[PDB]
Amino acid sequence: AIVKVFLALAAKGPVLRNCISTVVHQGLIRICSKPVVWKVPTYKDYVDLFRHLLSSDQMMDSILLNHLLYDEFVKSVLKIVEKLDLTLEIMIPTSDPAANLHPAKPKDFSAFINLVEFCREILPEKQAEFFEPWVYSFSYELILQSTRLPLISGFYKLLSITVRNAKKIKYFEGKYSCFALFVKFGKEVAVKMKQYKDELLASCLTFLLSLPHNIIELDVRAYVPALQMAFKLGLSYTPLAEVGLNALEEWSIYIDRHVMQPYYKDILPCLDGYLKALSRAAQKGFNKVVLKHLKKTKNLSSNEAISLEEIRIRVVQMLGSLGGQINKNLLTVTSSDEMMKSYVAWDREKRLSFAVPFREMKPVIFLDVFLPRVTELALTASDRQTKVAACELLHSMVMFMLGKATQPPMYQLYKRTFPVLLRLACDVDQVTRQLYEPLVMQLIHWFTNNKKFESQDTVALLEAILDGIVDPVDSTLRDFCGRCIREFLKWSIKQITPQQQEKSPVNTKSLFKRLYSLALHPNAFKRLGASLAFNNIYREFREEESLVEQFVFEALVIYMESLALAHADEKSLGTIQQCCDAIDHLCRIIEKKHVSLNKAKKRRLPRGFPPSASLCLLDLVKWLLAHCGRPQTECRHKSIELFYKFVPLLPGNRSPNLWLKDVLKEEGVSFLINTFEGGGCGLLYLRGPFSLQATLCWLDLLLAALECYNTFIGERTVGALQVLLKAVAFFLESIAMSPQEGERYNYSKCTVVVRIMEFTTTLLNTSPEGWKLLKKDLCNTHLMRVLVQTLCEPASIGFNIGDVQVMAHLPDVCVNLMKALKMSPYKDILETHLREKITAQSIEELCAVNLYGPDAQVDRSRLAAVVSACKQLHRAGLLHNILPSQSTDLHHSVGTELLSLVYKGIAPGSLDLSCKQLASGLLELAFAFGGLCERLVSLLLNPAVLSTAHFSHGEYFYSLFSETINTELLKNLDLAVLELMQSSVDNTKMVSAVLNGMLDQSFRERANQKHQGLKLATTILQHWKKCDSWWAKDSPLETKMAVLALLAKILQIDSSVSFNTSHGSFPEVFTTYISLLADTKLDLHLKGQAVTLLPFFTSLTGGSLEELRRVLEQLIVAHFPMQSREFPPGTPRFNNYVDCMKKFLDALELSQSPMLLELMTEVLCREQQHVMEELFQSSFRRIARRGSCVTQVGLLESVYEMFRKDDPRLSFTRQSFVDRSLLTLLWHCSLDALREFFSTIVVDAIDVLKSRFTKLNESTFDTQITKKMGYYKILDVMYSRLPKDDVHAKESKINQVFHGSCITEGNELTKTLIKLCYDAFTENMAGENQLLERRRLYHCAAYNCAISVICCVFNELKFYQGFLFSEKPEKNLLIFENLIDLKRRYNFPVEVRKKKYIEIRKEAREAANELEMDELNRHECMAPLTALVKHMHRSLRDLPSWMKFLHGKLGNPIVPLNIRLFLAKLVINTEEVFRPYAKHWLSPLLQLAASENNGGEGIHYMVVEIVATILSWTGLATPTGVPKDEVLANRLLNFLMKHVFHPKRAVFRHNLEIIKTLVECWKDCLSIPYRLIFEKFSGKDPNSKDNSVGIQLLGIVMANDLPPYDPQCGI
Repeated sequence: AIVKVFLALAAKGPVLRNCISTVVHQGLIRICSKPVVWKVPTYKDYVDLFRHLLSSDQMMDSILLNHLLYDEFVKSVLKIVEKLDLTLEIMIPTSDPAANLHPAKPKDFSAFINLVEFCREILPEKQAEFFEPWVYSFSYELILQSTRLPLISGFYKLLSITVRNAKKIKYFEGKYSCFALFVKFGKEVAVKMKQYKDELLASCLTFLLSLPHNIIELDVRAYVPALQMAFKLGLSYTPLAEVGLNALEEWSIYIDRHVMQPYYKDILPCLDGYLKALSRAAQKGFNKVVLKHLKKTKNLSSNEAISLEEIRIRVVQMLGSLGGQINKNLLTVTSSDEMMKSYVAWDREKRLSFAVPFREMKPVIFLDVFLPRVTELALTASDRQTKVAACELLHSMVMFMLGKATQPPMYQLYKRTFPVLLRLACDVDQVTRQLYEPLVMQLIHWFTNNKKFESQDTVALLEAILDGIVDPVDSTLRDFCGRCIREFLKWSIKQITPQQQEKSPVNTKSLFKRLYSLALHPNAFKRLGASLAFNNIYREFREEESLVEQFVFEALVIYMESLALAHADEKSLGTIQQCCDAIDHLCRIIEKKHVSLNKAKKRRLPRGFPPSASLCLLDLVKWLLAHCGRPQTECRHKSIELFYKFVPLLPGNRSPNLWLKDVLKEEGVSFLINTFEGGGCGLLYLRGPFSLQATLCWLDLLLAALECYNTFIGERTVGALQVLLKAVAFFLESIAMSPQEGERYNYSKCTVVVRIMEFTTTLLNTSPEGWKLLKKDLCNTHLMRVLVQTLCEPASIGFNIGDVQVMAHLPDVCVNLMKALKMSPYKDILETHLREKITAQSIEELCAVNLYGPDAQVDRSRLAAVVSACKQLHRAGLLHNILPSQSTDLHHSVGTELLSLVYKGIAPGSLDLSCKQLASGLLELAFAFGGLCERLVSLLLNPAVLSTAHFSHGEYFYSLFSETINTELLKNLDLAVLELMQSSVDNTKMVSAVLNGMLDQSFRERANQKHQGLKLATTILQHWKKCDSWWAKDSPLETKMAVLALLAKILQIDSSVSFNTSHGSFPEVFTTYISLLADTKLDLHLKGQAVTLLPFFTSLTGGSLEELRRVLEQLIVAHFPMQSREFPPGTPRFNNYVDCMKKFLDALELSQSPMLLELMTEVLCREQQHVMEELFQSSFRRIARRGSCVTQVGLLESVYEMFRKDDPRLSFTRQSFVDRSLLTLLWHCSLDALREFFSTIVVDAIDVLKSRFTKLNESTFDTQITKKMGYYKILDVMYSRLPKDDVHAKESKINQVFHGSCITEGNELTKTLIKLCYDAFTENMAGENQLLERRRLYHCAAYNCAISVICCVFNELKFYQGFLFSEKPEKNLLIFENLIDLKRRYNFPVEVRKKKYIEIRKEAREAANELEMDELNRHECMAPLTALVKHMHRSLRDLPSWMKFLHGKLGNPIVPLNIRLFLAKLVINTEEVFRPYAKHWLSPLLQLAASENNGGEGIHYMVVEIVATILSWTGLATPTGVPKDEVLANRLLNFLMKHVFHPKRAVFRHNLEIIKTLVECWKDCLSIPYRLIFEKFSGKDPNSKDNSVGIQLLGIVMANDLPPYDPQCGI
C-alpha cells in the first residue's frame, strides 16, 4: 500500500511530487527518536521496510522511482546532521574525554548514535551507480564537523561507510579534491589517535585501515602503528581484529614488493596470538505439531558473529600462502624481546617460607613459584570468577610479605611487585577498585614514615610512581599517580622535624630536581609528567611558607624553558596547554606576594643568569625585557604578556606608556633593537619549492622579528618616530614557488603573509603623523598581486586545499586589509592596481551562456573566482570607488540579467547540488547591487506557462530559492509593505504566501535581532485599514482562511498591543474578528480553527466584549441539538465535537477570564455528566493556580453570583454549579492564604440558612432546598480546608461577621452554626409525603457539615455523646430512620482472591492448630465517618455512643435491615477500633448472616466477607462459649453446605476453602451436619457427577479429623 500510494502520487505535476520529499524527511525523524539501548521498538524493526520500498517494486509491480527514493533518503540523512549542534561540555585530566562526557543535548546525542547505526544497516549494498555523486559533499561535510568536533565517535563511522562504497565502485584511480583531502586527514588521525581509549579508538582504527591504499600506496610507514594496534587490541573485541586482517590481505597483492618487504618484522610477529521445546514436542511422535514448533524457529538466524575459529583458520591460510622467504620473521624477534623478561627468577635466592599446619606434621612450602602466575592472573583474567579469586589471593599474599619483614629483606622483589598494585587499583573494575585503593593508601602511609625512611624500598615505590606518571599509552594511570604524589608530599612534611631531614635522597628537593631534569628532558611525555605533578601540587605548597621563594619560582623560568623546549613537537598531543596551565597557576602566586614583599636576599639561582645575590622582580623583568626576542613560537606570547602584567607591579607602580619611553631615552634604540633582533640580523634556490633547514630558521627569525614590533607600535606604549626592513625585500622576490617536506616550507611561507598584512594594517590605522615613513616599495606589483592570488587560486602562493583553518582565517585578514586602505593617501594606488583584476567586463564575459551540464571544473574555477571576488569586494568596506558602472541615480544591469538568466536557466529545453549552489550563489550575487525587489515580485506574478511534456512558470522558481529572497525582503522597511499591498486582489495567494515568507522568518530571528517582530507588526497593521474587503458571497471559505491565519501570525509575532484604546486598527481588527465569528458561514468541522484564537482581545470593558460573548453563545445554541451529547463515537460528530470542546477547554485553561468560565459552565451544567468531565477536573486543577489572587476571587465571585441570582432554572442546574464547578476550584489549591471568599461571603446566605421553610408550593420549595443545600456544601468545603487558629480563634472571621471588634473570643458563632446544622438531620417526617427525596441529601450533607466542624474543634474531649450521636428517641428525634434510606432495595449479586485465601488459611492454621464505591459506599456519609472513627482510634468493656450505642442497637432483632448493613459496612472498614473490643463484638456480625432476612438469595458477598472478617481475628474469641452463636454457626455451616455448587470453576474451590477454613477454625463446637452428605452421594443414574460435591465434601470432612460416624445422628 505504501509503494502503491507513492507510485500513485508521482505520475503527476511536480507540486505534489515534493510531498514525497517531505514525507521521508518526516519519517526519518519519526523513527529515529526512540530511546535506544509491553515493548518499545528501538530502531531495528524498520530496516525491512526501508530495504523493501527502495527498488523491490520491479518484483512488486504485479497488479500495480528507486533513484528518487535513494536521493531523498541521502538528503534526509545529511540534512539532519546540518542542524544538530552536538557540542559537548562539562583531579587533573590528561586523556581528552576523561571527565568531559557531559553532552549539552542528550536527546540529540541519542538521536544521533541511533542515526549512524541505522545508516550503517541500511546502506552497505545496492549502490550500483547511485552513491557515486554523493561522496565529496558527504566527506567534506563530515571532515568539517569532525574537525570542529574531534572526539565524537560516529563521524568516523559514516566516513567509513562512504569510503567502503567508494572502494566498491572504483572512483580512486589517480574528482581530484577528495583524493587531495583524504591524505591530509589520514596523517591527521594517524598522529592524533594516540591519547584516546576504547570505542573511539576502535572507530579510528576501522576508519584508517579501510582506506583503499592500493592507489594510496605512498607512505605506508605511518599506518603500521595503526595496523599492529588492531591485532593487539583484538582478541577480545572481535570485528576490528577482523578488519585489520582483511586490510592486510588487501595490501599485499596490489602493493609493490619493494616498499613492503622491510615492513614485515612489525606486521607479522604480532599475528602470534591467533595460534592457540523441540524435543519436548518430539517425544510424543512427529505429526504436524513438531512440524509447527520446528517451522516457528526455523528462521531468525541472520547474524554474522565472527567467532574466533574462523579467525584462526584464515590466519593459517594467509600465513601459508604468504611466502617462504618471509614467514620466518614471525618469531625471531620474540623469544628474546619480551619472552625472557617474563622467563626469569624474580629473586634468584628464594624467600617466603610458609608452614601450612596439617593435623600433626606441618611441612613448609614457598610462596614464590606461583607469583608470576598470580600476578598475571590478577592483571588480566579473560574470566570473571578467577579474577576476584586471584585478586583476593594477591591481596593476602601482599599482606603476608609485608608482615614478615619486621622480625630477611625483600627489595629485589618489591620492584616487580609494586608496579602491579597501581595498575590494579586504577584499572576498570568496580570491586577490585573498592579494594587496592585503600591498600595503596595504607602502604604509602607506612612507607612514607620514619620507621623505614631512607630505605631501599621507598625509592622503589617512588620510582615506580614516577615511571607510572611517565609512559606511553596509559592515560588512566597518571591521574592516579597524581593523588599518590600528593599523599607522598603531604605525609613527608606532616610529621618529620627539621632537626633531621637535611640529607635524605627521598626528600622534597630531590623530587624537585627529579622534576626539573624530567622537564628539560627532550622526551615530551617526560616533561608532560612534570607539568602534571605541578598541576597536582600547586594546590599545595602555596598553602605553606618557607619553601616558596627559594627555588620553585626560580624554576618558573625553567617551566618557561620547558615550554620553549616544547617548541615544535606536536600541537595536538597536549603539552603546551599543560605547561600554560602550570604557569597560569604560577603568576597567581607571584602576584599575591611580590606586590608586598619585594625584598632582596640570596635566593636559589635559576638556569640562565649571572650569579647575583638579590632576586626580587627586577632581574626577571630584565630577563623578559632583554629576552623578549626568543624566536620560538608559543613562548613569545607568554613572555610578552608576563612583561605587560609585570610592569604594574614595580615599586614605581608604572605602565608601558611611560616606562618604555623612559628606558628608551637613556639606552638608545640599539638596546631596544638588539633585543628585537637577537644574534640574527642577517640565493636563487627558492624558485623550486624546498625546505632547507636553515631557511626555516630564518623564516622563524623573520616572524619573531616582525611580531615583536607589532605590540609596541600598534599599541600606544612607545613613540614610533624613535625607532622608525630589507629582509622583507630579501624575501619578496620568489614568494610564489622534498616531496612532502616542501609543504612544511609552504606552511611557514604562508605564515608571514597574513602577519605582515595585519602589521601594515595596524601601522596604517594608528599612524597618521608617521604615515609617510612607510617606504613606498610596498606599493609595488607584489603585494597587490598576491592580493588577487589570495582571492583567486591560492594553492600557488601557499594556501592549500586541505587546511580548513587558514581558509576561514583569510576573510578576516584580506578584507580588513582592504578596509584599512579607504582612508589612506595610497588608496588610489590599490584602486589603480586592482581595477584591472576586479573589473566588471570580466564579470560580464565570464557569465557566458554555457553554464549548465556536465562541466565539472571548467565553469567552476571561473564562477567560484567571480563569486568570491564580488562577495569579498562587498565586504571590503569600499566599493563605489571601484565599480559605479551606471549614472542615472544608482543601478546595475547584469544583476537583473542574472535574475533573467537564472529564471531562464531552469526552463525545459537538471538538478544537482553543485550547480544548484552555483545557482544560489548567482541569484545571491544578483541582489547586492541595488533594490530590484520590484522586478522580482513582478516576475513572480507571471501567468506564463513553462511548458513541460506546463504548470505555472515561477512558483517553482520561488520554491527553489526560498531563504535568500525573503532575507533580502526583510532588510528594507517602510516601502516593502506598500510595494506588497499594491498587488492585492489579482495575486491573492502569492501575496499571502510572501507575507508568510516575511513573517515566519521575522519571528525566527528573535533573541538576536529583537526588532523585526514588533516593527513588522506595527507597520503591517496600519495597511490593514485598506485590505479588509475579502469575505463576502462567492466563496468566503477561500480568501478568508488566509486572512485569519495571517491575523493569528501577526498577533503572535508580538504581544497583544493593537487592541487597546483603538491605537492600531482595533476598530478594523475588531470588526474583522466580529465579522468572522459572528456569521455561521462554514460547515460544522471548520470553525474550530477560527475559535481557537480567542484570548487576545479579552481584556476590554463590557459592551463589545459581551457582544462577542453573545454571538459566541448565539452560535453555540445554534450548534448543539437539544440538551446533551446525542453523539456516539465513530462519527464526525462526537470526535470533532469534543475536539472543539477541548479547544474551548484549553483556551479556558490558558486564559484567566472571569467570563468564559460563565460561558462553559452552563453548557457543562446542561448535560447530566460530561464526557470530558475529568478534563474539566485537570483543567480546573491547572486554572486553580494562576498567581495574583485578585483574579481567583474574581472567578469565585462570578460563579457565586451566577448561582445566587434568582432566575428560574431547574433544581439540578441550581445544584450542579455548587456541586462540580466552583467546589472543584475551591478544592485543589485556591490559595491557603485566601480568606476573602470566607470573610465577604458568610452574612448573606447564612441568613437564608436561618430562614423559614414556607411549605406552600413545590416550585419555590425545591429551589429553596437546592439553595440551602448548596449553602451547606459551601460551608462544608470552607470548613474542610480551613485551619482552626483563625476561625475558632481570635482573628478576622468573627471580627468580620459579628460587628467589628468585640469581646467575643471566637467560640460563639461556630456554636450557632452547629446548632442549626444539628437542627438539621434531626427532623422527623412521620406524617408527611412531601419532597424528602432531597431532604435526605439535606440531612446527610448536614451530617457531613457536623463532621467538618467537629474536625475544626481541636478534639480535646468527647462531646460526641451530644453531637452526631445519642438522640432523644422518646420525642422521636430519630437520627437513622430518615438519613438512612430504607426505601430503595439492595442488590448484592453472587460474585461476578486465591492468594488471599491461602494466606488466610495459613494464618488460620497457625492460629488454631483505596476504597471502592460499589453499592453501599456511596451513602455519602461514609468517608468522613471513616476519617472520624480513625481519629477517635488514634486520638487518645464498651464505649457509650460510638461503641455501646451500636452494641444496644445492633443486638436487637427488631431493627431494620439497612441500618444493620450500614453499621456492618462501617465496622468492616473500621475493624481497627474493634480489634481490642471484639470479645463483645462477636454475635451480631454472624447474626445477620445466620438470620434469614438477608437479601437476594442471601447476602453472599457480605457472607464471604463477614466470615472472612470474623475469622481474620482468630486467636481472640473463636465462636465457642456463646450458646445462640452455636446454633447460628451450625446454621451457617448447614446453609453453606446446602448452597455450595455454583457451576463455575474457581468459585467452587473458593467455596471449599471457606468450608475448610471455617471448620479448621471451629473444631470445638463440633456439631457437623449429617444426612445431607448422605443425600449428596446417594445419587444413581450413572451419567453425571451429582455426587462429586458429595465426595469432595467427604474428602474435606475426613481429611482433618473426627471420623464420619453415621449411626448417632444419621442412619
